[PDB]
Amino acid sequence: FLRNNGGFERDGGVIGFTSYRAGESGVKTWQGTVGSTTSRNYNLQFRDSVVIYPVWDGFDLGADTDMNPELDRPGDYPITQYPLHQLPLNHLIDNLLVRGALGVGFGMDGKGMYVSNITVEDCAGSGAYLLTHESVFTNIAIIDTNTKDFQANQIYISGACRVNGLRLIGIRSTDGQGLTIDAPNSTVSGITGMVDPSRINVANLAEEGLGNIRANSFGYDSAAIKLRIHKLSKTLDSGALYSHINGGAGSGSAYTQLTAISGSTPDAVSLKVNHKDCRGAEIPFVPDIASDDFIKDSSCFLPYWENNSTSLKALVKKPNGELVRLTLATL
Amino acid sequence: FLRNNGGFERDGGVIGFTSYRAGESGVKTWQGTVGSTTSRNYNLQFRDSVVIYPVWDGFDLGADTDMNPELDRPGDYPITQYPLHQLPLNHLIDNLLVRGALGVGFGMDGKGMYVSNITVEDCAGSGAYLLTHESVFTNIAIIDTNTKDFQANQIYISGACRVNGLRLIGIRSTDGQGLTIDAPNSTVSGITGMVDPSRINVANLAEEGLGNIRANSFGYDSAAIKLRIHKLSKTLDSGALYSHINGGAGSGSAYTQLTAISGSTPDAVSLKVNHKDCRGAEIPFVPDIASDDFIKDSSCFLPYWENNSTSLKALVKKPNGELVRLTLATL
Repeated sequence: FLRNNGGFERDGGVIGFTSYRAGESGVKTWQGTVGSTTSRNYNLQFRDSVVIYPVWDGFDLGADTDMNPELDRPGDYPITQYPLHQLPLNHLIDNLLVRGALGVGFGMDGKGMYVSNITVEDCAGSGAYLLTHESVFTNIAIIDTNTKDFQANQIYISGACRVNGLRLIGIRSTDGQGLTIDAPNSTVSGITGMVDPSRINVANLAEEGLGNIRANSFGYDSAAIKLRIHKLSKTLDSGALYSHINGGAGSGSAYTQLTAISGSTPDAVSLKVNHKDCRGAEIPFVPDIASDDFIKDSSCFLPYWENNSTSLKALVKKPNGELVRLTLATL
Repeated sequence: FLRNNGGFERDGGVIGFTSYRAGESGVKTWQGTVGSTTSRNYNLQFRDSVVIYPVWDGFDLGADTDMNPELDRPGDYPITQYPLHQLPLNHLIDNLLVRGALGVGFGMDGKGMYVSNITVEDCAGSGAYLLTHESVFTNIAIIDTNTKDFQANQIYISGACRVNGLRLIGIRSTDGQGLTIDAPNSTVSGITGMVDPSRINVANLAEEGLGNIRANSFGYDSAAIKLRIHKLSKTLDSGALYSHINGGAGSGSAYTQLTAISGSTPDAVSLKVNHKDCRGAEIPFVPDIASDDFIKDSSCFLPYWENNSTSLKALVKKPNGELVRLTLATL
């Protein structure tokens, strides 16, 4: 479509399509200002369209090129009103499919756009790239893409875009690993799959709506709900609840660890209960004399070891907030 | 559809359709008995249908709404046989898209209904008001609905329904009561989005399908997994597991603390592990003399403070089940 406005109705579009081996794109709404007039499209309905094996983009639902158009866009909202790669088109997008693409499978720009049910798979190059800023998306699936490893993304967002539901990873993807998702400025939720936390780079990731947590071990002999901060490192946990079986499996006895990472070695400091079926608490202590900056908690005591006296002592921070050293254990 | 029964064949329906500005509902099965004879519809197939900008619902798939609250319902089963908002309509419901609704975008009633793949986005009013009872709603995306706050929530369920998967939180979210989902009689599992627990009012919220999982934090200097009971208080935790970085980020050492609520003030009493790189556990104690109702666990000991002695003393409940007060540490 070249310079089509479906107006109020949203009349015009394509429902049902297949394209094989386009030299450009199978389904396109053209971008930039062509000549002194606009080629940009508005208000079109796109459902059940398919473009397989494109040389470049499979789908282009954009309206703005990488280079800026002439100022105060003709026939459209100005460049001042909406910066580059922002301008509402109000296209409706559902049920797209791409297989095998040398180029990208999917790409668009705009602001105020609403997108659902995008599927791209199998791809030699990228599954997805976006130019979008401040757009909404749902239910994106990028599987297997970059088989022959020709870009290092599989999905990219440049925006502040808010997205829910992302499922990833074929048999073998990413580039040899180098971010499935690079979108450091976008808030994305619903990221799940066999994707690694070192394949994820986003601005914020959380999913706090989930109920009571239950973890099931399959392919593992340990059960954990790990906590990881990615400013700490994306390969180092910041804490975890570990449960490891004492003795062989089926014993019915296991120890639960409340752990904190130290020195970049996980389970360096562990508070264990029922450790090797003791039925007691194995509590760590400082291997050297306790410092005054190792305790900040009123009405708590930090046990420490004194090698010199061969006795376990406690640095007690009272509810008075003052420090006093007591002898905790001596034979 | 006025008085259409597709029978066991499931004939009739709407497939491959786009509707714009209906003064009632774009695709509508008429509610209850209208006219001398029934207008209620059974066994119709709705797939790949789009309703853009309906005044009310885009898909009104009910048939038992506001008509005949009395003992007999004409051309239909009595209200004694099936309560109001319950009928075995058995419509085939998959792949439906609603956008632009001024009011509620989706509504239906019935029992034994199985609903899948419903995406309602960019609506001025609510995404769904579900008058269904004993119906299953699978793969539901309610994103950026109730953005003018006519209603009080993005999605409402009056009855008890089973919702497997949900996606909440768009680029804007509700503030008409600030409840993202108010559906206090429905049991919802798998809520996706960064929606706060206090903004979720549901009958039962639990997960039992998740495996061994890792929590990922981005844009946060802490990873928090919080344990919250909303009978206790909606906005206050009953316990939480925090992991905060020791010193600056990238250290590779982070202290994990286990917190509990006391006095209605969260993180009042905590047990810290690896507190400021000490590799020892902080053991809290009672700021006053321990009570004999505080500890009731055989083979456990509760430390307590006595100010005049300036010495730790621990009330020990022996494995004999008898209490003895021994001095834990001496000055």
